[PDB]
Amino acid sequence: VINTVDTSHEDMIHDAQMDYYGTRLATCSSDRSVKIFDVRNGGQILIADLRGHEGPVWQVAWAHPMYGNILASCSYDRKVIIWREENGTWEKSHEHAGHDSSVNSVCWAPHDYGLILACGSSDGAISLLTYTGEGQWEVKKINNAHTIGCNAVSWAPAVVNYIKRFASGGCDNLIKLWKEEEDGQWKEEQKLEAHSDWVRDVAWAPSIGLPTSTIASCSQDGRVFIWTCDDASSNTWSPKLLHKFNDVVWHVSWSITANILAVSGGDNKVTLWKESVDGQWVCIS
Amino acid sequence: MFVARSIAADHKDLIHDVSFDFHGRRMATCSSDQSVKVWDKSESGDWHCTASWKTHSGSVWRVTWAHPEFGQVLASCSFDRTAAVWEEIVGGQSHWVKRTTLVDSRTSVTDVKFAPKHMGLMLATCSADGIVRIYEAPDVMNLSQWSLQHEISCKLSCSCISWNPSSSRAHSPMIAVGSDDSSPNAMAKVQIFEYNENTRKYAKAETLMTVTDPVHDIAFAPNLGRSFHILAIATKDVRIFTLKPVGPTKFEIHIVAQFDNHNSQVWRVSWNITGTVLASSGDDGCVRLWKANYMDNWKCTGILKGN
Amino acid sequence: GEILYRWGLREKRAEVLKFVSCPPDPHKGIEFGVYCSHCRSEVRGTQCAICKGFTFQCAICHVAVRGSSNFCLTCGHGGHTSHMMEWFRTQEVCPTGCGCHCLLESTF
Ligand SMILES: [Zn+2]
Ligand SMILES: [Zn+2]
Ligand SMILES: [Zn+2]
Repeated sequence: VINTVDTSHEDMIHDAQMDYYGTRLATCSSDRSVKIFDVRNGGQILIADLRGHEGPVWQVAWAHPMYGNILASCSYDRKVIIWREENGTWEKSHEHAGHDSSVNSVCWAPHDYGLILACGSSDGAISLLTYTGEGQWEVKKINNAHTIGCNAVSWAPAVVNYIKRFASGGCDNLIKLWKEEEDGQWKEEQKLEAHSDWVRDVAWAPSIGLPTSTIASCSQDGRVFIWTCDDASSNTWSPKLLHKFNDVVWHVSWSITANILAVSGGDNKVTLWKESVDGQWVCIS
Repeated sequence: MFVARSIAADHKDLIHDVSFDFHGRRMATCSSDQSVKVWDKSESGDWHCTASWKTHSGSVWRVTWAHPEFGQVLASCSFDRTAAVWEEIVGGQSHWVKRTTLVDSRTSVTDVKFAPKHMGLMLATCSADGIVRIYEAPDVMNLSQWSLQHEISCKLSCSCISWNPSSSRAHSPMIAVGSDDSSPNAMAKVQIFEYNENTRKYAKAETLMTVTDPVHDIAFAPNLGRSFHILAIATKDVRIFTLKPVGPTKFEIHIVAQFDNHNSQVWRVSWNITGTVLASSGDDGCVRLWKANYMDNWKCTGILKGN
Repeated sequence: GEILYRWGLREKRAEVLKFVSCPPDPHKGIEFGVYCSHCRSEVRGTQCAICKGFTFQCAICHVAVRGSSNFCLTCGHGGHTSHMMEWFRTQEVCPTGCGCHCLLESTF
């Protein structure tokens, strides 16, 4: 069934992500506060509340438990507020000031190659920061990548070194894939441009072992294209629009084993657009 | 105050030798069929056989258990000029495998026993030729390889010898060699062999001239005391002697007890860690138990028949 | 396996990843050696290399311990796993008699 949780915040909630097992349904709003609420056994308890930002908070993303119970908060104040829970209490642990504009989104690396909370700087670049242990986190930034600023950073899944990879997008009406080189400095490898308007969210689909990679890109024009590459060396993303959103497509999230692409737009509605046998995608909501 | 009981034990006929374990739940028997069997006492107390396997072509002379500090190990001595070291391994039924053996002796081995725990996992064997060789394998984790640490000749027919319980490094080690020669001339049926730490050798500390009668077995109890210990001789007349330590350190040997209630040649002797009981089994076929009293006087305490 | 782990069946993921082929990829980090029981040498393994004997003796049974073993990092004593579970189910002090309250000195 469905369990309803009251946000009880002075401002509208604008983000949400649950725990890996799922017990800790976090909420973030523009009230300069992101909190933690436990949801076990169909409950709603304000287990812990945090308040350490300056203005709105747009995103909240989690960590793999193998590196501990760690959150990640993005705020308009051009800062990242990492919160940990130690000894049953929540407390701030880190901060950054490496961005000249409001941080758009922050998403975590896949755990198989360490901890990296990559975030974008909404002027021309991003900020990749990998904790080096003993409270040492180092920020390595891009150099004038996006035209007006990246919007969402999507993390490529692991492959059989490690060949780090991720994708990003912004209001440049294009989506670009960014590949980290062996020397350690990221070098661009491809560029895709099909969105008639600003691109809001880019999502990378998780992998199960098949020889394919899929990306779902939202945009201000309302196009939800499932960019696919049937070969591991072709690098030829073949787009295929799935729907015509009336307003700007806001979010895009994929399923546990890459089945359903969740989308929410300006209609205050959620469409569970799942593909079909004939290659089309039809909403089953 | 003697109580005798009978338990449900499945066996064909008389066996060669038997042993037990400090845990109280493990026991072993070697039958005349040149096969090695193990019977384990259950939690309810019932003794359950766990293994049965042949040992060697020669008849199994004697069986000696090992110290729990070194692992589940059993020692076998064969009348075929060979000694067998077999270790039980369970993959869960057990499977006993002779991970090592010792056949350096040209003639049949009379007996072999485990040495003191304070000298490492070392053991010795004495054959009928009067030669006893002590082999000490440094590899506690690997029982396959054995190194012949020492060899000693008693110059008399050796049948049953027991290493002295002097284990602590605060003193020196000693070993008591027995004999069963039927020489018409009288001689020392026993001798005291103590290892010299400085000389790295064992020398005849003293030859027990007090024993000339045929001796079947030698038993010296564990000390666990203060001053010294005593030993026993299994012969026609059982006698107990106390050593009073003064090269090898001189000791004053004097009779502490003398019992002949069996009126036969004593074959096997009982064991008593407490030290207040000195019991032995004579050839009369009736179990003889004797113990010290409040007057520090050894006297017969219990008696039972073999049946 | 990484779906089962999220579900909450840590045993089941172990059974599934039993059948992977490519090594276990051993971890490199801090290792726990043992002072030997006879010659007091630091030996990294089940048996010493000088006296070739057992290096760890049980503080409860006073027998060689080879399988599962628990220890505290404070008082430097350990023993058999079941034996320490039995001993610490009731007591709050070191059956090695050193006075180290391991229940609070090793629960980190
Ligand atoms: Zn050692
Ligand atoms: Zn133990
Ligand atoms: Zn301790």
